[PDB]
Amino acid sequence: LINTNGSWHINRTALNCNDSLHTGFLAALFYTHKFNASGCPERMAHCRPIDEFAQGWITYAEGHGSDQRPYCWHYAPRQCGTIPASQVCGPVYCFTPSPVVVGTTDRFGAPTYTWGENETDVLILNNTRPPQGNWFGCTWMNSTGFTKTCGGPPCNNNTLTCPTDCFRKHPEATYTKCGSGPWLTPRCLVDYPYRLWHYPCTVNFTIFKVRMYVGGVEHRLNAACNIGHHHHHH
Amino acid sequence: AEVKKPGSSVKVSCEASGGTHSNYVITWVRQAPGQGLEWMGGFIPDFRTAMYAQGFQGRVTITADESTSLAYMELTNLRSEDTAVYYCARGPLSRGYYDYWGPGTLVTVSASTKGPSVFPLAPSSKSTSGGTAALGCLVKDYFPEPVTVSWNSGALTSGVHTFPAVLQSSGLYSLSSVVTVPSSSLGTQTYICNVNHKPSNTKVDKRVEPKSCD
Amino acid sequence: STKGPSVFPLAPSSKSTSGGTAALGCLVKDYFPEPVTVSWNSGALTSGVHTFPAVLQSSGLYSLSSVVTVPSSSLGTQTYICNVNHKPSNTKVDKRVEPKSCDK
Amino acid sequence: SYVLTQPPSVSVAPGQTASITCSGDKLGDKYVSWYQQRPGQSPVLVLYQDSKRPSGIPERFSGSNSGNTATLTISGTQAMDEADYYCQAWDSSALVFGGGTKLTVLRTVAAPSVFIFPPSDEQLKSGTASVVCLLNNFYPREAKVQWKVDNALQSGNSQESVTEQDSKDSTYSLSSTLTLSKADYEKHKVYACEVTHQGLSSPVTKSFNRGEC
Amino acid sequence: TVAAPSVFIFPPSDEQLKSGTASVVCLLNNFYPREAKVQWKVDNALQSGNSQESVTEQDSKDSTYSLSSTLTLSKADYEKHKVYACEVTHQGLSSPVTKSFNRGEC
Ligand SMILES: *[C@@H]1O[C@H](CO)[C@@H](O[C@@H]2O[C@H](CO)[C@@H](O[C@@H]3O[C@H](CO[C@@H]4O[C@H](CO)[C@@H](O)[C@H](O)[C@@H]4O)[C@@H](O)[C@H](O[C@@H]4O[C@H](CO)[C@@H](O)[C@H](O)[C@@H]4O)[C@@H]3O)[C@H](O)[C@H]2NC(C)=O)[C@H](O)[C@H]1NC(C)=O
Ligand SMILES: *[C@@H]1O[C@H](CO)[C@@H](O[C@@H]2O[C@H](CO)[C@@H](O[C@@H]3O[C@H](CO)[C@@H](O[C@@H]4O[C@H](CO)[C@@H](O)[C@H](O)[C@@H]4O)[C@H](O)[C@@H]3O)[C@H](O)[C@H]2NC(C)=O)[C@H](O)[C@H]1NC(C)=O
Ligand SMILES: *[C@@H]1O[C@H](CO)[C@@H](O[C@@H]2O[C@H](CO)[C@@H](O)[C@H](O)[C@H]2NC(C)=O)[C@H](O)[C@H]1NC(C)=O
Ligand SMILES: *[C@@H]1O[C@H](CO)[C@@H](O)[C@H](O)[C@H]1NC(C)=O
Ligand SMILES: *[C@@H]1O[C@H](CO)[C@@H](O)[C@H](O)[C@H]1NC(C)=O
Ligand SMILES: *[C@@H]1O[C@H](CO)[C@@H](O)[C@H](O)[C@H]1NC(C)=O
Repeated sequence: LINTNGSWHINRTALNCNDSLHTGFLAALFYTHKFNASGCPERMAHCRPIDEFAQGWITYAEGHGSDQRPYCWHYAPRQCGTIPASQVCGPVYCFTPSPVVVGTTDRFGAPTYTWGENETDVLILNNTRPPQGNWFGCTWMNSTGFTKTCGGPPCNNNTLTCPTDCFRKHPEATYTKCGSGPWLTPRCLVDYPYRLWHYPCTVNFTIFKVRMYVGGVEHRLNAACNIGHHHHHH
Repeated sequence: AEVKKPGSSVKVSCEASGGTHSNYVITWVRQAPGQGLEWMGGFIPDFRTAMYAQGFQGRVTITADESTSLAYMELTNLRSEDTAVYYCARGPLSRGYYDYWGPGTLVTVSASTKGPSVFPLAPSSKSTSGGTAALGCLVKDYFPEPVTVSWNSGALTSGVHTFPAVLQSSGLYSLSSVVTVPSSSLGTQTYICNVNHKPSNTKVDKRVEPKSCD
Repeated sequence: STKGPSVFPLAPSSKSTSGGTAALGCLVKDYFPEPVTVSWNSGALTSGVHTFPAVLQSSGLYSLSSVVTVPSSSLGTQTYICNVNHKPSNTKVDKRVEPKSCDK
Repeated sequence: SYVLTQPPSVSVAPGQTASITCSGDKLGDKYVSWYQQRPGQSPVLVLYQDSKRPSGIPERFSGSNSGNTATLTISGTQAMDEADYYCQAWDSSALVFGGGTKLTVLRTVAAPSVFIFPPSDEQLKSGTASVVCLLNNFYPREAKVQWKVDNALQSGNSQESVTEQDSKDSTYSLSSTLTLSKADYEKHKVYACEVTHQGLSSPVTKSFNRGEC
Repeated sequence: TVAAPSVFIFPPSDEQLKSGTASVVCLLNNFYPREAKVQWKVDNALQSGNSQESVTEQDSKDSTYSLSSTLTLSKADYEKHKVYACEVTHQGLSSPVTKSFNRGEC
């Protein structure tokens, strides 16, 4: 089908990437730098760490957000249904939460085998919550050399948009209900093979095994979480 | 093992993905005997793009076949410096440490082919009561064996001593040819070494005379 | 020619009596072809056991020696047995390596 | 160009702690790796990402990296830790291997334990006599055995056997056997083995008198 | 019928010096007893590990051997160590004999 579970796609990814730019993002696939060796804290200082000056007073907000890098858990990702295949560089991982791969498909749904080279190739991914089908949201790397993200709408002298978690800042808002991207909590990621290439500033995160229940089904998953500076168990 | 002729090409092979998720990156490392490790390049099955080292930018070509699930590097124009053991490593996708170093493959080449260098040896210019001076000529840096040495068109063979060739450290050969002759025949006869090396069509003559002294 | 081994004891020293751990062994000699397998009591001893490589005798025959170090005080009540197995001959031979009487 | 430097060789005694240094410019900002290579064997990973060790490596290995130096530390060094060690780093989209460092452990001298077993009566009944000398638990290899029959030196008519080295203790064993005819054996009285070897102030002689007991 | 060896030493060429390599050679002529030994001592200081030896076989109607010893010197090494000497030890000789020369080609 359009999606593929079990951590095995075949080749039908979009092999369209760029080489003019000298940034060498593709060349940065063999190795990753240290936390402080790549100037992360400049790019990590633009979002509020723990408690975002809010209390509260269930609804969904469309709004918008299209500009800033999705490198920390604050975001308002938009809804994406179809994307041209000329822009995609690498697998497009979508989160059930369990990672799943979507491959290039023709307009009418016919699978195509061209490594994404042919012009007409597109990707159909109608972001939708698993309770109604499909995946919460998902991520890939654009051809020009920058990460992208997309997903469902955030739910409900300061402001707070919650794309995930916000347990204490909402009447028990959970991932199964409001989760959009791979951010299970403010400091946890849904680990997948290419995680270190789309989020290279989470290299220092430690590994973890987790169990989750969404709707009426159960998912066994491996997550990545750093040393949270308050507590391990809640 | 079987020695590859200079200027030819060799292939080093490795297992590769058959057209599915790999979750590893392949790399090639060459080790000359007791000289340490040197990198050549890396390859990612998922993204066919390779990555070559600078030093070997012009001679290496990495390509993979998915039907055979096998990826190989072709190295062309081998020289005497390229005799070494090749290791093929498979490391995690984005951590940059190579694990499971596979069995090494040894490749040997045999230097080059060139003619000899001829030099004389000054006979003792000091008067000797016995009356015997040992002239000599030295032939070194030639490959391959053998060479033929004669004295004065082959008409002088009483006392000639042609020592067997010795292997040099570099990889070439050295040899000497010595004749002992009466002392009172050093300024009245002409002594010439004639060195012939067919493998490179080298015919060289060299006169040997005591050096000028006042 | 399938000639079986001949086994001889290597008895311990007359007294050598101290904390000076003694040694005892068995010598297999005049067999062909190689090899034999040497085992101590029930083949359940591995501490301080040595079995040297087979040496070529003068007349195209072989010889081999097995030696084990043993605390001296144990010789009073314990016993040791050498077992040699030779497959070409399908022969297993057992001997008792007792300390010498040392009396006259 | 980026180049990493290591000391050429390091020598330590068993049970001590050895440190190997891989140095560079601002190396502390890199993820260094360590490979161990035995002579003629493919190198194996021993440390990745400074202090993270894989499964199957003993706890003795340890590592650290700071400033301009990465240190590989070994505790309780033993004879199975002598090998070449290489330091790996990444720079400017290029791999860099540091100069290999050869770690060798200095072995100690062990005095041989020497025994002489006379011939057995049962063998003597068959007309052939064998007198055997055993030198066990000694190091280095070069040790010399000389037989004496009533102050007469023995040349030839003797067989020598040596076993393989022991990994844990680094010691050899040596069997020296003398063969004689029955009449010749009973034509002499005093028998002696003589050992000369490092670790002994003077050569040691183990002798006996046949026909006594 | 032990025969003492005859020793010769030849300076390097006037040509190799332009190639950045020096090669001193020392020759032992006819001598029956096979055992022998040469020892290069330059400026009353001995070297080893940078010299090679070659040996032939006795002629048909004879029994004596011949030996040559070549010592290789890297570039600029021959520029110093004024004195050079080849030493030989053997039977027949009353004492080991040394043949020496000055680098000045006197
Ligand atoms: C890009 O597109 C697809 C993405 O879906 C890529 O991957 C697909 O993956 C398939 C599975 O590996 C590939 O086709 C396979 O080819 C294998 C080759 O193995 C040999 O086949 C030949 C047949 O003459 C013989 O030497 C042996 O039988 C070997 O098995 C096949 O093994 C494999 O399954 C086979 O099917 C037939 C039975 O009907 C037999 O070959 C055998 O019994 C075995 O069961 C399958 O055929 C291939 O890469 C691709 N799938 C197809 C259908 O092409 C491709 O890599 C890229 N290109 C294309 C065109 O897909
Ligand atoms: C996917 O690949 C595409 C192309 O293949 C890359 O996409 C983006 O290209 C635009 C170039 O226009 C640039 O981002 C935006 O450019 C805007 C102007 O076009 C900028 O907005 C406003 O522009 C004003 C006039 O220039 C100026 O006052 C000010 O700059 C203001 O912001 C804005 O800078 C946007 O960044 C980038 O090159 C790129 N977008 C990025 C990097 O965010 C890109 O490689 C991939 N798409 C991404 C990363 O979103
Ligand atoms: C999945 O992708 C998009 C999501 O809305 C839908 O495609 C739309 O098609 C209309 C038809 O003209 C375009 O005008 C819109 O721009 C498209 N929407 C986009 C790009 O967001 C598609 O129908 C969706 N699948 C459904 C609804 O089943
Ligand atoms: C990617 O970069 C290339 C140069 O490497 C340049 O042509 C263009 O920006 C992109 N590719 C193509 C085919 O246009
Ligand atoms: C990373 O660690 C420290 C502490 O956060 C940081 O200040 C620096 O930028 C980096 N390295 C060092 C050695 O300080
Ligand atoms: C590419 O897509 C276009 C439009 O569908 C059409 O030419 C054909 O389907 C494809 N051709 C090739 C060569 O892939």
